[PDB]
Amino acid sequence: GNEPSDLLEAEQIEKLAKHLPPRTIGYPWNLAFSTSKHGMSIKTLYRAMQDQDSPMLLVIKDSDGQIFGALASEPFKVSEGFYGTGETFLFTFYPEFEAYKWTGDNLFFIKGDMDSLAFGGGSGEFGLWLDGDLYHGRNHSCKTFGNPMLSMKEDFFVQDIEIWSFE
Repeated sequence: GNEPSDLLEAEQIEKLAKHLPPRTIGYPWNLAFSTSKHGMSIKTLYRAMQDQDSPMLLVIKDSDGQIFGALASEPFKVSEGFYGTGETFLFTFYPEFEAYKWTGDNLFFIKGDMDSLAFGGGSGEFGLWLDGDLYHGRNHSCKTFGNPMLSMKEDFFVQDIEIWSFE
């Protein structure tokens, strides 16, 4: 619903808001899914994405308290191959806020299966990856977004996730 974040501070919201797609102008943030409210199975996440028509802002707070994530061009789904468009981007607040937009290098934006959700593929590590219990994650530099590692180390553990929609 239209409700506060439990993860993001006011100034963090404002930095994210400045990067949201023009198509979201005029829409309030809606909490579409949170691990706190809804649980940690990826199947629950995919269920929450059914029947939605909005880009989705995935916000991860890791066990070190760091915040990073992705703006996905469409609702998360299970896919045979990659999906999404160059509206998709990665972001981090560590060591300071920065959004990593599509670089034009490749089209491997988002990939979903029952065991994982990932961003920025094509060769080597994904830019951002989460397991099917929304608990173990990985992140790495990738060509799709031209990001460095988002968090402190390659592996992270999720403390909380929120997904925000805008329709």
